[PDB]
Amino acid sequence: PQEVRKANIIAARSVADAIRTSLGPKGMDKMIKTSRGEIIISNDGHTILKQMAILHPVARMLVEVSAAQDSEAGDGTTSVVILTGALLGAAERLLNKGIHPTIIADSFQSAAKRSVDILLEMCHKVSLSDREQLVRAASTSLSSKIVSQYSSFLAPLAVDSVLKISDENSKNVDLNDIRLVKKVGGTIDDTEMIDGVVLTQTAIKSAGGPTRKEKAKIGLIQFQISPPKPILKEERAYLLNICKKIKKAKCNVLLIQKSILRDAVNDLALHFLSKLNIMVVKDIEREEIEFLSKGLGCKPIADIELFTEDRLGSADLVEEIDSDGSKIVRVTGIRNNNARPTVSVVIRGANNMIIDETERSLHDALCVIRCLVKERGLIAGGGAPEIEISRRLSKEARSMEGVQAFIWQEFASALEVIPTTLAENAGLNSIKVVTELRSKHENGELNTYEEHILQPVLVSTSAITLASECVKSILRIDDIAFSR
Amino acid sequence: IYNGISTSGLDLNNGTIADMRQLGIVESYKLKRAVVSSASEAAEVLLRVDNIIRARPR
Amino acid sequence: GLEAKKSHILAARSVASIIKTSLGPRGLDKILISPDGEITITNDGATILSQMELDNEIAKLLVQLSKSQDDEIGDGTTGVVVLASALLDQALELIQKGIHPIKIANGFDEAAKLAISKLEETCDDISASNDELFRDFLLRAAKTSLGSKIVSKDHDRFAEMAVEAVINVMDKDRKDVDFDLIKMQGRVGGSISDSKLINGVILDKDFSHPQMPKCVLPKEGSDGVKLAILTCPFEPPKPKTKHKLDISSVEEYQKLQTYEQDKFKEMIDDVKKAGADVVICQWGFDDEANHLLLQNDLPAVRWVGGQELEHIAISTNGRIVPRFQDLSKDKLGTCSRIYEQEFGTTKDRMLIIEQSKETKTVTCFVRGSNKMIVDEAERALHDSLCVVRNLVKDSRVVYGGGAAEVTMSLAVSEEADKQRGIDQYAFRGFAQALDTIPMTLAENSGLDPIGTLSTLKSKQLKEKISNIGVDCLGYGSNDMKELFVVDPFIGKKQQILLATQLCRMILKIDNVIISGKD
Amino acid sequence: ENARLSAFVGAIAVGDLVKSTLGPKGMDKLLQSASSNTCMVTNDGATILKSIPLDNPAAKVLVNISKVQDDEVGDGTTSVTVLSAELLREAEKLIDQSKIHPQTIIEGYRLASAAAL
Amino acid sequence: KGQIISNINACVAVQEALKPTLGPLGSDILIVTSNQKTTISNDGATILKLLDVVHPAAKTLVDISRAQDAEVGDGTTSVTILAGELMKEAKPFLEEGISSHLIMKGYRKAVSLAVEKINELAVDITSEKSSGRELLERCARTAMSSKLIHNNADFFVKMCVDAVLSLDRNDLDDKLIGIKKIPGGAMEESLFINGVAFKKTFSYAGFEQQPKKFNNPKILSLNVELELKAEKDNAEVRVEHVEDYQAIVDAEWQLIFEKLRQVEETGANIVLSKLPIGDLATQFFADRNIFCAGRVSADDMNRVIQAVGGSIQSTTSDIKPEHLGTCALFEEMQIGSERYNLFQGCPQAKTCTLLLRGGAEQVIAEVERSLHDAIMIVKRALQNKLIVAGGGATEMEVSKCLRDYSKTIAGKQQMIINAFAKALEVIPRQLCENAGFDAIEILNKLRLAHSKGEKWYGVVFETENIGDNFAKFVWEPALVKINALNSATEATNLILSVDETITNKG
Repeated sequence: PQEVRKANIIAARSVADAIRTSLGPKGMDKMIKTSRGEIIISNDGHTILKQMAILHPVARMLVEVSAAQDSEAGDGTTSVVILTGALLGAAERLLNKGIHPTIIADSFQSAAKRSVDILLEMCHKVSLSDREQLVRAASTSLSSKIVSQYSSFLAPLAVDSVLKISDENSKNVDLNDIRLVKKVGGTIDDTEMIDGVVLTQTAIKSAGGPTRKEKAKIGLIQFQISPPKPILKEERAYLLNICKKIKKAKCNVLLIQKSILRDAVNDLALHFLSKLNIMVVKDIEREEIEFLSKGLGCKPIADIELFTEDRLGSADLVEEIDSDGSKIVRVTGIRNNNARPTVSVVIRGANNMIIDETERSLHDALCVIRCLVKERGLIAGGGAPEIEISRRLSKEARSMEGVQAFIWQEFASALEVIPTTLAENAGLNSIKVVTELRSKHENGELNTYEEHILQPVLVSTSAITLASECVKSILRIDDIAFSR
Repeated sequence: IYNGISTSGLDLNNGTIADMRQLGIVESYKLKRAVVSSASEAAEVLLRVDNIIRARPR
Repeated sequence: GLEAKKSHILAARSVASIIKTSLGPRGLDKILISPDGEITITNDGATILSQMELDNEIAKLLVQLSKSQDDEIGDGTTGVVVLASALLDQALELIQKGIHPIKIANGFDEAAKLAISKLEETCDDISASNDELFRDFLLRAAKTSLGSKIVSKDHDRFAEMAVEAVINVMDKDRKDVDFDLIKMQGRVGGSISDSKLINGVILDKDFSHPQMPKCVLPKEGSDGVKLAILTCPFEPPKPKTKHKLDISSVEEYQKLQTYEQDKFKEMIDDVKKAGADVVICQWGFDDEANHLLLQNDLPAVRWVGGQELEHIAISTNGRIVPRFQDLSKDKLGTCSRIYEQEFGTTKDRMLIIEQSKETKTVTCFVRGSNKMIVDEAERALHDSLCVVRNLVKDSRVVYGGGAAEVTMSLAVSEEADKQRGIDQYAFRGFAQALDTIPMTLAENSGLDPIGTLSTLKSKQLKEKISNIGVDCLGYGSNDMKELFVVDPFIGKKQQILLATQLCRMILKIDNVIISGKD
Repeated sequence: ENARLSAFVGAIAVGDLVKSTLGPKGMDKLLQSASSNTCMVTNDGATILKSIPLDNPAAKVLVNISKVQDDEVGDGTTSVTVLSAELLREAEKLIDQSKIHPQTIIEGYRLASAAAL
Repeated sequence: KGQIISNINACVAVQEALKPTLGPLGSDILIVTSNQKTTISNDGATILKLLDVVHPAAKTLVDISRAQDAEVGDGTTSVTILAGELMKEAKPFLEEGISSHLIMKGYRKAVSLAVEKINELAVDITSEKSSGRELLERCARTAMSSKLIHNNADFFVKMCVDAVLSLDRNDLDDKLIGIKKIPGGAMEESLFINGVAFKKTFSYAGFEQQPKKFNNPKILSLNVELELKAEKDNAEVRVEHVEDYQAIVDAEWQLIFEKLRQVEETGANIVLSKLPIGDLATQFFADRNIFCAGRVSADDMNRVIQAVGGSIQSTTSDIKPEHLGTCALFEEMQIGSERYNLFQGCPQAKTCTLLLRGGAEQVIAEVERSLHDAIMIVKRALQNKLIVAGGGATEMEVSKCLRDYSKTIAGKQQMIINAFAKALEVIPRQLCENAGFDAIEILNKLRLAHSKGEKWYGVVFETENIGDNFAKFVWEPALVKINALNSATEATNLILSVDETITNKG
């Protein structure tokens, strides 16, 4: 069976060593030229592995690990691939000694659980009630982005949004409730929380539309205003009963799902809704159908008979903010006690490249803050947590017995690959920098604190946990057969 | 088990011979008879085969 | 600078991997075929490495080093080569990390010197424990190497032969044993129970004409037995030019007769004044040449090699007389007696020359019913004589057989954290390289190398500091200290020094240059 | 001559897929298609055997055996093929150095199964 | 231009072999001769002599190394590395259109200005801040540093200084000091011998006599064989008489007794020859206190003539009485399970012998060659009083001055001299790489203090750092640095001046 496993380990090691050169901002970028002629350039490991079109079945598992790495911790997509390949490289000599992979697989899961308690003892205990470390966490994380002076203004915006939805025992919080709507125009200095909800499009620009209404109900409606499609008074008669049934439930906000099949609202219906001051917002994306059904607590309504008053939400004031090239509609005071208020922030800027990278930069800032919700505390990066674990495993490896005693020795050696790569990508000598870190380890422990470089504990914790089960599942498949 | 000690078994955790009554690892008796009866009927047809006639594809 | 460092590691590993399975008493043998058509089977790595003829420049260092190891120790044949391959495997991983090769070579020297001082505290004393416990180590020294052979039944007889042989040839001042002072001789036929310990040279001789007695007379209470060796070509009157001697007829019978024999009558008087009992020469003798010396009870010896004359003069304190005129009785050697003792059913009818006094040389006498048994017993006795020299030169010893390598591993690995810098990783790789020997002995014993190594490390830390090795041959239990199994410390110390010296010479050569064959 | 090899040695390769998947600590197998994006990883023995097309005409006999076992109880389907594979593996020595009628070997199993139960 | 490029790679291939052998800590190269004899040495002379390269330009680098070893004897490795480095610097200049003739012309002006700077850096100092005995002792510890003998180097310097002072300071040679390896024993127990000693390969009998204590033994050379034994020829003599069979074995002992009697009348107590001495004579010499040793090498017999003033005579007839000689005291040591013969107290001896002891034969071989590098420093100290600071000191300043002088020079010679100055950086490079130090970091750090105006800043060979070699006691003679630039330039000018290589088979 080793011919199947050794061929997969060597194939996966070459992929991990290739992504290893991309670690850090100074790392070596990888280029992928698609068959259609598109060429992408970036250091993101999740983007490289997705567009590489890997034909190796076991090597495709790194895409699922990198996807869960950004969804849970939010950082370390490149580091988790390096740690996965580090265990595979050390496993080559394990098979030569006659070691069965069960002991190899079971030792990785047992070492991952013990490595968490080691990091927690060396980590500093912090609380979410103190806003001093919360603002500095998101401010220093934006030093890798074009924004510099505006990074301090968006720092308290991300802190106050998470602390309200974090509570205490909620633990993991769904990130789908956070939607950043980007639009050309405006600037970064103009920000509005708008905890009620934020849509992705503008309102009706035609004549007669009020565009503003107070004390209205918001609900999801999949219907569409169109003439009969299997004379002027005949089409107006068919549209009269449509607007009359909506008036029965006093629904002043009509959200129509965007579809290329038919139109949205007929021009004849605009004059009918203008008398009742019923605001209509069209071009609702399919992704926003599930988003609006959560924070607003409404239900999608397919037909006109399914439309009821009990499925309609509540909106205190609905108005269209006047701005250059923006025209964003805001809703405040949804008055939903059961569902938590959603967080949607509008991103504005003159250049299209601004609102793009800004949206991606805020996603990584919310994940790092969310790491403190599940497990409080942080550990400074730069190879500190990787070396600290190997220091404790030196004396602990002698306390074991049997085949597992040798695994603890190789497990600490594979952890040194991460700080070694960080020293190589910076131009410094690999071994020389690592020896200087272990020399001062007798006095200093976590000391990078003066450089304002901080990392959450969940990234270092999830990187070991995901890489432990990854390599564990690799050795489980001893054969590959064609099944169709 | 050859001489006495008929309740002994193999322990997967400790990798040695231990008492199965103390560890509490048991398997259903109905499962034992179902596998033996299925293997006896399956091997009865296969051992009698002196030639193979390929079935017609449906 | 590129493929040289990678090729030297794989080339030296494939050659060293041959004898890794033969290490220890359980190590399997090999079938070696000489170019003359003789098949030899032995467990000694010195024979296997010496028979290797190869053009690989890396493996040539193993043959040149093994020649000096047999005289100094003799047990560092297989052990050092396996240990040297461990230092090269750990150095290969450092090359890919950017470690300089000389730093790897200098790192092993500083790590070896620190490990020697650690065993100096944990070593035990022999003579301080008791006097007779030292002799018990000499009796069981050859039992370990011969335990895998049929000789292990009679081993009690061969144990007392090495005790008295080393004391005579070695003085407590320098405590050194010379290889030229030990005569190793054996023949085919007989058994191993007839082997006797002789204090002097054998010098097998048939006593020429059978009328000569088998014993040497004391010659009226004379002191000892005096011998005379002559390397001169004692021979007819061959001139430098003419020669051409022929008998014309019977008329020349009495003319040339009395003209010849009257010569030797002058030189025979000088021999009787010195009292030399026997005459020894390098070449043969005539038939009538020994008849006149028979009436005077003066036997003669012929057909003696040049190397055999070394052990005759040293043991019997004799010399080779340049001239009979000025020869005196002062420097003539005196021994106990010279007699003929038949050995088994062999018709050669060998003899025994005793001394009864302490000499500067000894002669090993080994017999066997097979040609292979004789050769295997001669080489095993050579290593047994060197262990006795190491026990006298160094009283402090340690327990080997896997216990010494584990102790040296935990000592270097513990001090690795206290020493910072580049040498921090040089000590870790050196400690992991020392673990190869106990794992090799565990693999050669048919046991889990990792599962056994973890056991030896746990017993020396949580319980107490002691020496517990891996058993290649089935024994009662662990803790060889109870079985009184000891190994020389200076013998093991010489192995780790030659291992680091061999590892440096391999890394210090980055280029391979060789011409062609025409 | 090749019918005995396909019914014995050829049937072992079918049981080798479910051999290492027995037990909670057992190994896993991979089912790969032409597009390779539809694949999955599971330890189920009944799914692997039915998904993989079998060109061996003698391998279809063990397919109906697993279907009968699944009706009784949904557990132990993997152990049926594994136990049947060991009886066919030892059948090679029952021919060369034995030369024993196969029905007499089957009748010996009925006497052994009576004492086993 | 195709053959010129081919000659560039031929010089780099030869240079690459000598790069690891540069420096005392440098690596050693293994070369297998057609004789199937293993030879390992770091000296570039012997390395290039065993290659026998058919390439004409590669042979030029070998021939120029013999001239460096003849007139000087030191720097044979660095002269080839410096000469071959100009081939790599001139490689890109050929593709750009610059002819090699103007490149060779710029070297003559650069070396002419470099030799003038060498005499300015050479300061003659003898008795200033130095004594007579401590002058040569501090020079021996330079080559012994960073070695396995550093702990025992205290006792080794005393034996090294006494070897040079035992000979006339006007004529000194490294081949006059003999060294014999003694297997086994402690390294700190080695002693110095004033006379000559050999290996004593004689394994035969006749031991326990000829004690190590002599008064005034007489030394006499030997040519023919004193023993009566005839190894090669023979004859056939047979008689038909019964009683004559006894007398026909009894004869030949009288033949050489005539010539052997004249040896006793001479009274020579020492018998040495280039041929093995028979075992027949090993007894009576003990009665007369005469010593004899056989199987002596021919090279060790030449030192006996220069010691007591002996002479080699064919026969024992015409030997003259004044050819004999005697020493003050004799000593024989059995250490190492082998007897060793050595003479002591010879006032007329023109040679000496230094014995070395160690744990293994391969360990002593590294100690013997590490001493040869220290002997050349001690020998050239008294011979030449003009010394220059080495270890990177002089090598870096020669490249610095050429950078400033090239600014005033116009034309192609500016970049050519700058290329020659850049080619001087290969010498300190290989010294750092062979010693383990990083050549990239030292190259940047050494140029820092090098611009402060002090020209004596060297490179520390023990601990990685920048500083002055004056405290490291690293001294080099001025004749080596001057002849190295001339030999490397002359050898380079011959290779670049040949565009076409023609080889005819015969």
